[PDB]
Amino acid sequence: QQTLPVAEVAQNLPKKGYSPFGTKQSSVAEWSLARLDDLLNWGRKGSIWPLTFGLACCAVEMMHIAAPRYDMDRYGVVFRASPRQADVIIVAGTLTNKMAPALRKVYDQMPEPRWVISMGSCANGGGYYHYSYSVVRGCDRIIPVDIYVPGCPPTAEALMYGVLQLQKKVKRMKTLQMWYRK
Amino acid sequence: SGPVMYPDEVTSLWTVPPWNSKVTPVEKSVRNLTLNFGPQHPAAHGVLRLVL
Ligand code: SF4
Repeated sequence: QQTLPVAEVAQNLPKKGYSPFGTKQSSVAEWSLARLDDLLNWGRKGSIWPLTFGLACCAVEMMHIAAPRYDMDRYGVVFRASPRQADVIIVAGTLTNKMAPALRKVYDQMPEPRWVISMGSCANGGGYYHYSYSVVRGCDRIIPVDIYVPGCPPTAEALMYGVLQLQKKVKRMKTLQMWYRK
Repeated sequence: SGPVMYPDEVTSLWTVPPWNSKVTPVEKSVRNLTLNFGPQHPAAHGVLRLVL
């Protein structure tokens, strides 16, 4: 555990910059691949397209980032009906026994790269229906999850916190530098 | 009374045409297209499977 720095210490530190991979990497090819990766992650963290999925009550909150108080289209985020035209599936609601192959098929038909936001307590770990017969204990055991939005109804502030943390995860996602070091 | 005057080997297996010239078409079974408004469909509200 570390805390946020004091303003004198914060004035001592320099600016972080946009690039999470640093300014220089002591090679021309490494710098070129890092800047290409920065451009690619800027194009990917800008306008992730979530999927019209909406299993349950947490979905009603999902329209409160559609609703003009929070405005998910300001961030590039915009809903698409088909899973082929989507980067993100927001698994939000109760995942039951009949929806296990449905969610697995919709996730598998969605093309790479794939990031899944788990919104709500039922999608995280079953929640208030954890000890029931029909509810799958979270959506981790069927599909991978990158972001766990924790509130049962999350505030749309807390859902866009998960969306912005997904954007920061895509911003730190590195593939071309990995290709150079593989 | 045959289909023809002189039945050959191929021809004699035929039947007589009906004396009424009108032959009504039969009613055959039809299998329609099975499309489901599944759960991903936005008109199906997320968790409805209409097997239309
Ligand atoms: S996590 Fe809470 S708000 Fe979301 S579907 Fe479950 S009960 Fe409803």
